Amino acid sequence: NLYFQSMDPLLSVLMWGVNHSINELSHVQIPVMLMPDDFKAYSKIKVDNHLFNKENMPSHFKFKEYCPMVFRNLRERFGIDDQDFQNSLTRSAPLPNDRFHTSYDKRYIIKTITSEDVAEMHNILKKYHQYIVECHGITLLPQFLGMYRLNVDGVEIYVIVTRNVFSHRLSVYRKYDLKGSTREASDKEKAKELPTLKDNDFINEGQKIYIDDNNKKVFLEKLKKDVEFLAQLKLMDYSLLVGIHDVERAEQEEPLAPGEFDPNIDVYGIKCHENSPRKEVYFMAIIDILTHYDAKKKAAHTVNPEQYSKRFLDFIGHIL
Ligand SMILES: CN(C)C/C=C/C(=O)Nc1ccc(C(=O)Nc2cccc(Nc3cc(-c4c[nH]c5ccccc45)ncn3)c2)cc1
Repeated sequence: NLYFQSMDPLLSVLMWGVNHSINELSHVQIPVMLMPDDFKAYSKIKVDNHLFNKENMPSHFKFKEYCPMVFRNLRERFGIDDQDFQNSLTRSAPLPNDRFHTSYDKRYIIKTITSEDVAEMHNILKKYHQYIVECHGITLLPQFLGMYRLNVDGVEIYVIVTRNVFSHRLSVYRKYDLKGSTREASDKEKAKELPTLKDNDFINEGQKIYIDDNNKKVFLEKLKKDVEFLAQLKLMDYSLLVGIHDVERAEQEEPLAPGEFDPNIDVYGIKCHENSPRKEVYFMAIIDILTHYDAKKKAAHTVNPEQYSKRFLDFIGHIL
């Protein structure tokens, strides 16, 4: 009984479009392998309703899905069933962060991107897909799950969907955006309830990350491979997003058990080691890897990707 209602018409078009894409794909054979043409494909749909469903949906809108075979294969390699994906994005409206949304069940992130971001996604997409194949989906890179263009009421936006780095169930009381460039959160920024700390806050507030030698060695090797892939694509300015769940604070502040998570859903979680001074769960992965060339060149009004990756790896290596 979904109607795709929301106060925001763009969200309705997004919900209707994801519903439509996934149902369309159920009428398209799963190929043995992706072929080059699948990486320049799209589907466009233009809808003009007259005096029909005039309360749930805008009457005039356009929905375009980029490379739908590829994003279907990607979801599959990331362990995501299309019907579940469909349910997560349509059973109830995505929630704003208060320009990014989460699905109502907190599984996926929905971000508005620019058209140069869409062009850069297409430039790295074959290489990205091959890398996901070769690492069997085990990576700290963002998991790109679908990419769309929406048009309603004379407004056009591009959006991309990725897996949430944070738990869909375990709450996060402290997050950092770490780069190795330094980077301090504003006084305004620390006024929020859920501020995004940065490199210098991580150091100055004495933050420790209590994971055992094995988990740390496994994470750093994954990180080094992922960041070397980014350096070859000449990408930079990405961050490590670090979310900390405090078990004891989650309990005092309100069928899986205390501090436990499903590593098949919250794929970035790492438990603290048995002798940590505080019971904690960490969620860590790489975010925001696209260049944003023109957005940043009009923002102004040097470090290369090789250098960037090495500062990055050295900083993360030092704080784990
Ligand atoms: C306890 N009490 C409150 C009751 C609980 C209520 C409750 O359950 N609500 C709730 C819970 C969790 C949240 C939440 O999880 N918030 C959050 C905040 C910052 C970052 C991220 N993750 C991200 C970001 C990006 C990302 C960055 N930049 C990008 C550029 C392009 C593409 C993607 C990206 N990617 C992947 N994960 C998630 C929101 C609401």
